[PDB]
Amino acid sequence: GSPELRQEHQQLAQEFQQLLQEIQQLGRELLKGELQGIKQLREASEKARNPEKKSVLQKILEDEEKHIELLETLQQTGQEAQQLLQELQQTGQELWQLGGSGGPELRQKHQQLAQKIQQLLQKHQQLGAKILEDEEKHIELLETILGGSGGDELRELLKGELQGIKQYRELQQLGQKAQQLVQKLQQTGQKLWQ
Repeated sequence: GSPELRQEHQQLAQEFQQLLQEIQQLGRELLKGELQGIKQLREASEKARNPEKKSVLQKILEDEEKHIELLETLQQTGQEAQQLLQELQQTGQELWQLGGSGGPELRQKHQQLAQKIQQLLQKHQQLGAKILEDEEKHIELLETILGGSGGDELRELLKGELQGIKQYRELQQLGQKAQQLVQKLQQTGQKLWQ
């Protein structure tokens, strides 16, 4: 348990804390965008005359209703990761300051917390990945019905879906980074608290 290994590990914990905060902020921005989208989608649907267009907007609406539930779950998984990370950093602060009473139980608790965050980040990544595949399909479907009666509202929809997909792709990239960081947090923690 070198001092350099302690510094690397605890720094990784702080990098991971900051990354999870940036992921959680992005998640809140995506939910705001989903809620705005579904307003503009429910309107344009009721404003659609062509059944070829009403059909497409209705399929998208059903997916957006599911996306709100999936995003609630995604954000909650992120919040749970943030709570366990607070508890992990606490456990490590105790391990560094204690001796004797404050040994195996706490060392195990540290590695248990790291493993649970690793599981939560996999759930969080999978939820985001499923929503993204849907948004790709929505851009393709909106592109097919572009131009006509409601072309103004359809334009404003496609534009929100294009800004939204960039944010979902960013969330998945940041999640890839977070998974790599928590793998390294776990492995350095094992080396320290073995």
